[PDB]
Amino acid sequence: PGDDYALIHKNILHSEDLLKYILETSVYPREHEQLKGLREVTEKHEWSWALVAADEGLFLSMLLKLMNAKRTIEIGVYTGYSLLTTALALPEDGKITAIDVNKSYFEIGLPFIQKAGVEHKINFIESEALPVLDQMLQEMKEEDLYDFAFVDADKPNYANYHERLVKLVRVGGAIVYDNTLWFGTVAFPEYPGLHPEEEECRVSFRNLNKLLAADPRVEISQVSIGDGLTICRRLY
Amino acid sequence: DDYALIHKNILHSEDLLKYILETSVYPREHEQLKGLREVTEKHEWSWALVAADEGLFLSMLLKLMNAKRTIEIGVYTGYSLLTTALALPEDGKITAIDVNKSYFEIGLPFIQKAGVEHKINFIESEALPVLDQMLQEMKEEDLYDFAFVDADKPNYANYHERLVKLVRVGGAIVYDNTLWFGTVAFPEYPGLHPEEEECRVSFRNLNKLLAADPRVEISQVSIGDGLTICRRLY
Ligand SMILES: Nc1ncnc2c1ncn2[C@@H]1O[C@H](CSCC[C@H](N)C(=O)O)[C@@H](O)[C@H]1O
Ligand SMILES: Nc1ncnc2c1ncn2[C@@H]1O[C@H](CSCC[C@H](N)C(=O)O)[C@@H](O)[C@H]1O
Ligand SMILES: O=Cc1ccc(O)c(O)c1
Ligand SMILES: [Mg+2]
Ligand SMILES: [Mg+2]
Repeated sequence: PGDDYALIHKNILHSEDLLKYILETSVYPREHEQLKGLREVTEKHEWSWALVAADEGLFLSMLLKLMNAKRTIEIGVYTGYSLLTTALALPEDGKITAIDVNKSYFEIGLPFIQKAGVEHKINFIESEALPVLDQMLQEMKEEDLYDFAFVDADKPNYANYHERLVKLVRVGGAIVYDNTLWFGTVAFPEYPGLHPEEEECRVSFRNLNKLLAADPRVEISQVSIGDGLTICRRLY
Repeated sequence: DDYALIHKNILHSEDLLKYILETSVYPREHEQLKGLREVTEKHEWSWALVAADEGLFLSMLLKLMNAKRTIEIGVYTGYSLLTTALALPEDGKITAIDVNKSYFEIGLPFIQKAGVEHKINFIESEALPVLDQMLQEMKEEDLYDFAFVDADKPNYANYHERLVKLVRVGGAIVYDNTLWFGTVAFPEYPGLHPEEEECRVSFRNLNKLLAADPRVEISQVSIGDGLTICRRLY
């Protein structure tokens, strides 16, 4: 027991005009027609602010092709914007493992994924990600390690996902954690006016960011795009 | 000191940027990069220095694409160049171009102490004639994997025409300062230095050009002063 959240309308850029400039100039003209349709129906959804930023989407797509990723895993699908972004970026024989507790969210965006003709690349698993990742390491052979991992699910579990993913991602592969700036609230020891769960995610991200910055197993780079993201490259 | 944008940033608070640098940048910054950054921040043109969080991002992009052969346009004291040389493998080679060697020799002691001076071939010249003669001598086997453009902003579109033939297919061209301190979001911006206003107009034109260029895919990233990654399609 015991719209409720304060971090929906706050962004990390100085100006609403600047963010709208990037979207109107650099994103929307380059957005796939099915990504546009998926984003538009998601914007009407009850959890629409969890939708990944559209400029962050194009950045993830650029990362995937520049590193020639072929096998990826996504944790946190929602309506599937970043998933469809990933699928459109990979080669036609690319494969994605998509994990989410709620497949009903996934089926909101699946028609757009189907019309985009990339559903065949996606293996959706309806479950909590942690048992799926633990079952993977039992069956994970080094020849089939993932090239790329996008983490965008339950925020407080990121550090737990990290311990599994640096063994499920190949050496030199990338793990991308979304929301590592958490609307800017991570820059302060305390932040008043937060919903209890928004406060836990703030504390969890402040701990995760120090963890990733000290983890010798990876090289990192925190990027102030969207709600922030941290790119991790496995060293060993 | 007569420029109106030196104290502007694109993030909403100085505290957020400071948090990123102290949490996720400085503990990962090479000792010679910190030394080069600290002596550059007292130079008279210190606001041209690339942001440290952006440098760590360029290094991540180089390693993820396994770049071997890159070119840098706009060296200054060599923070991005040293960042690039430290990211490339031992046999990596960089072509670094800058009209001013006086700036490069400030960072050269740090580059040598890092042990990566052998990767760098510095050319003191205007970049445009260097690129044009490269088009005359280049063989397809010698194409660059990665290009970082950070020099005179009004010439970015001219550099683009050369670079989409000098970087390999699937290679990356990254343009710095494409958000230009937030000024590009506005058709008119008051009180800018004449050179600052020239770059706002030039960047507003460059951003629409790149976004409509079928030769490349793009991603404009709101890091530092904004950068645009370009991936060559053909
Ligand atoms: N423990 C868990 N395991 C797997 N998924 C979870 C989870 N807890 C929450 N999630 C899911 O993570 C998602 C976060 S929203 C993710 C946004 C999406 N990647 C996009 O591109 O827009 C939600 O759909 C939620 O259902
Ligand atoms: N036409 C031109 N051709 C080549 N270099 C030029 C140029 N016009 C200006 N430059 C150089 O481009 C540099 C831009 S400052 C670049 C910053 C640097 N990349 C860093 O990491 O900090 C200046 O040093 C300037 O000397
Ligand atoms: O659940 C709230 C939420 C808000 C923003 C996000 O980016 C996200 O992944 C989740
Ligand atoms: Mg997210
Ligand atoms: Mg610059």
